[PDB]
Amino acid sequence: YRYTLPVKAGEQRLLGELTGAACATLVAEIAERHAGPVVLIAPDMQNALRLHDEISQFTDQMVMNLADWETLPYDSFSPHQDIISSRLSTLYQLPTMQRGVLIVPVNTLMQRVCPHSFLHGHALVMKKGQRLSRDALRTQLDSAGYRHVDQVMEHGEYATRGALLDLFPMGSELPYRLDFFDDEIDSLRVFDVDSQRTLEEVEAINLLPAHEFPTDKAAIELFRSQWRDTFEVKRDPEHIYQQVSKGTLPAGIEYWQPLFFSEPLPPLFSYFPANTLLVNTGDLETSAERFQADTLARFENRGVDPMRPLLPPQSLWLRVDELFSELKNWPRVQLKTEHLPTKAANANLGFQKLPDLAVQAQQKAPLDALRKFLETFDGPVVFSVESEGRREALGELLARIKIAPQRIMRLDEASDRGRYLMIGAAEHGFVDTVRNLALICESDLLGERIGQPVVHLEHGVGRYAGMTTLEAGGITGEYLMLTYANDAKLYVPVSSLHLISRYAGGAEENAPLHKLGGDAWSRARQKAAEKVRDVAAELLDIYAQRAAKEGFAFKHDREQYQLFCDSFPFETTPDQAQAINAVLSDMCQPLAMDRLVCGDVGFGKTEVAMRAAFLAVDNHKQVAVLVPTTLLAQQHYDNFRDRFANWPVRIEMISRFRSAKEQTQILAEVAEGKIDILIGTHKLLQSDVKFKDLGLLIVDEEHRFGVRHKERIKAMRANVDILTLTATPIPRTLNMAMSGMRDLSIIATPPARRLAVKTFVREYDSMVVREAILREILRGGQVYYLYNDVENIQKAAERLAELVPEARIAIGHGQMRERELERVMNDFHHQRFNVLVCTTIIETGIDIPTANTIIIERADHFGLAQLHQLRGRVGRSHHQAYAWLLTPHPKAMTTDAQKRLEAIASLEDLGAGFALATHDLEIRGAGELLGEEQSGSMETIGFSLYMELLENAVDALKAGREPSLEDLTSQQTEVELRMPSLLPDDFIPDVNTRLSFYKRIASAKTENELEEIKVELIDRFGLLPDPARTLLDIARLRQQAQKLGIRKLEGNEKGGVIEFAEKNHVNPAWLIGLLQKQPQHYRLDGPTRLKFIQDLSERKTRIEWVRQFMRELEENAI
DNA sequence: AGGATACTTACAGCCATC
DNA sequence: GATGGCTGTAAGTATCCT
Repeated sequence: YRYTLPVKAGEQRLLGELTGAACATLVAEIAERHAGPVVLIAPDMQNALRLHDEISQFTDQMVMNLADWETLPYDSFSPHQDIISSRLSTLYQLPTMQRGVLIVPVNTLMQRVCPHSFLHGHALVMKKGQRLSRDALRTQLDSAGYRHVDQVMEHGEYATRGALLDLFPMGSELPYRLDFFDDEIDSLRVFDVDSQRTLEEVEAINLLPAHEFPTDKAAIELFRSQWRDTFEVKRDPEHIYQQVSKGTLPAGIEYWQPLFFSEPLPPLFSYFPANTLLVNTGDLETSAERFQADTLARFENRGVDPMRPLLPPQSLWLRVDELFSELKNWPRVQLKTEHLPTKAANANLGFQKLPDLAVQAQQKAPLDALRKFLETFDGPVVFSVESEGRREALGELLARIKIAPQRIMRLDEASDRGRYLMIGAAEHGFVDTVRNLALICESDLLGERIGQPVVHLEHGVGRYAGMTTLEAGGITGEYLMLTYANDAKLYVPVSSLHLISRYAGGAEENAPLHKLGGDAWSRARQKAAEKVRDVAAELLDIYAQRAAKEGFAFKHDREQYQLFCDSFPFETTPDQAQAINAVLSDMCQPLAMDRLVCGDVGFGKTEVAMRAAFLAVDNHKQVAVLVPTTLLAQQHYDNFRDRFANWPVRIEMISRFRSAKEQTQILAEVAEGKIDILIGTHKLLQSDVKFKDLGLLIVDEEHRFGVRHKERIKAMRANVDILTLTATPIPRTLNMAMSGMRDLSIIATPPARRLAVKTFVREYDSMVVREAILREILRGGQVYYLYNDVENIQKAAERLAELVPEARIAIGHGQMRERELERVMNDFHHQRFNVLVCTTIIETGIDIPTANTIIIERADHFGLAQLHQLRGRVGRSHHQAYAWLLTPHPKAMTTDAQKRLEAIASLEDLGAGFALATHDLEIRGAGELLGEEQSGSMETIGFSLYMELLENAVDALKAGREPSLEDLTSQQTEVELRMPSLLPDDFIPDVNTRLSFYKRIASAKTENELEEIKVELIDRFGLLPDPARTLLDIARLRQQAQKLGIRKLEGNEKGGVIEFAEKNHVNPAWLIGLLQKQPQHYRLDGPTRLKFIQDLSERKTRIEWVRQFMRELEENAI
């Protein structure tokens, strides 16, 4: 209490001296101190996006928010089905709600409603409890706007089997199976279609109006009449209005739906109950005014297309004048974080500033800063948790100060200096005086940041069996089961794992066996040494000769760079920042240019090198590429001169239009040298390609041709250098030379449009293809289709256009006029033809934004570079993405098809191992003699050892002690404590999950590694009990002791022994000190080892001793 | 052991420019 | 009025090819 709120309309009980989520959860409380529901401003999306969970921490009640359109005013990108399902779900609960809250930003409120006319266009939620017809239902669905298919994935379609028919609901993300029985229906079930399983049995079904707008024949004809009432157009058939007057659907057409009726729909102030109330933040007025400014900017500057009516934004949407004038109807919460003038409306709530929270790892007790503050104030610390692992970590590092809060879920009651905790997710916090405490965590302190063969060093080559629980010699054992010689049964220490690798070879015989230790399996080391001789000598001459290659000085003037680079409208993934900064450091480095990269022809992963175009200015030198086509060539050209426009930018190219007149211009530019760039052609290279001042070059995909052109560009480097890559290189044998010949910047952004990618394969059929079409054509999507470009491609087109009598498939014929294909590319820019396809080497180069799908037609007549090139030319941003394939029957198709099918199964994502996917395929493409002698060996013995001999060869090349140490006879420190302790099967049955955990574990060596894996496993899989925590403390003592190099431990409460490091940082002062202090718990075995004795009853006692004494030893014994 | 088949310069016709 | 020129067929070639 002691604080009030407005109770009439236009009553601004304004608020000052405020805070972040503090005042947010405050107004949550005032939601408790309020009649019904309320709403608020959002200055932007991300703010409330965080803030949802921020208050959800400290609030019993509920709140959600709409989804923003995510398009832009007079853009062309179109919104999603899912956001709009969220929006309806958010709005039509208004007339249903009594308490709880919703939210919205300053922007989507100005957008005018597609109102309850939709809702009032019922139906709505229903059940099976009726003598109910489904023909009638589907009639109400075309009233709603769903349709028929054989299989459906999104809203707007459905499919029957027999007579039972199924669909996708909107308000629920689930798919549903619908359970028809002759009006004697009994059940109704949730279903997932990548599951192909019926899942969760429901009471009811939200049969809301099932589109963005329900649009039937008359609705359509009056949209048509409506445009005709506004303005008039031509009879040209690929006008968007004319097109949809043909009963059709492009993407951004939604943008005219708000002009469906004269009666406008100002914001949703119209809808709420009288009690509901408003909120300020930042500047609604200025945000809105600049919103207007940019919308109308976009209007006039983009008000240029003839086939696209740009429209009166005041007619479309609304303005601040009438917006504040309506919301006069209700009062608000006027909030800003500051002390203010004196007015009875004002609050000036008693919040103050947190202190500075610098804690530098360099120091001794930089931690204490808080602690020294603690005694000086009554403030409890019931503060944020972000996770269960965060609870664990933060508690243990609160034992670094000898405090341990008892997590209190409630908010303000806690004691003066009450030490408790709860969940949080914010960053910035403050101080209070009305409640004399703070709201902080480490954020403000420091912020953040299977049917398997297998190969194994010590004992050979084997295969999967699982894992052998057991009672070890007085303690538990849980070991791995490996299968080799004579049913070699191997129970294996899981702690081993790091010393084992995958099958790492080809399926023929590359895990033959091992029998008796000292044998060929250890001459694995011999051949590691011979690789370390020959190919390391190759590397030696390489980085002797390829390394130096000096260059020039390249002073930055960053200001003009990022003047020119602010325009990048993919607000970057910072890994891209790693990429640019490393490569420009190589640039600014006056030495050899080299950096190897792999990504996608997928946009984003294609253009960042063009930032070096800026670097190709100040030097005032030349660059180029061989775009193997002309199509991508002018694509590049266009986006360059757009991005790179208003300053001395001058390029022409080479095309397939290369007349003698073109060629004269080529002379003109290349012998001018002023001109910036050239862009290649199939017949570019051995032409005497002319340069005066050549900075550098980039290029990709020499695949089916020889490296003829690679050595020939080796001829094209007169006192100058290169900087190239490929998106889909070969086996990295040459690129692993580049791990030694050319460093790598293979960052290529996984994130920033990680979107749905639906890629499958099915048999030859008209109707299934047609189904794919009827998925993509609904906004003018796209697939692509193939042919030999030899036989009757036109009749392919004929059949296709025939099966789709309604659409416009174009002439996708390769080897016709560059003129004609250029027109075709214009239609790709425009899509006069809503559809077109593309086939072979001289056709297929790049992925398009507006496209969404592709299909394959002869993966029975296919090939190697076919796969590995089609993999690059697929992409889409911020919508669903798709693909399918065609097959004849695998009865007909051969091994090769099945190799590619194994590939297909191995297509899931660009996750951690897309490259590993390509690699196992290239084991399926087993014919490498790249590492010629090395190939058979590393296959037989494992590319594990390839990496091993790589590192040893490299480090000992620079150290010159090359042939063999390997730590192969010994590379691991050892430990035991007599702990019945291991991974529990409580959480998971799958053992390959456990293998994964052992992967991250035995691989891990660092505090961040282990704590991060801890947080992962605990939050995903709850507070898993003690023993694996003991395994992790074992991992940490391994971290310390093997950074030190200790040899062995065996432990127990009977005592134990240690083979201490014979080679560490010793200084025996502590040894004679503990002699004088303790002979029992320190009885040194000779000068040699160290037997010890403890009555440490509980394993907690054991580890506590172990921890404190490793710390003691860190201070002393080293 | 090539070999079906995918990139390229030259030969040469028919009619376009002056 | 005469070339020539600009496309098309095809030989040499050198990439698709399992």
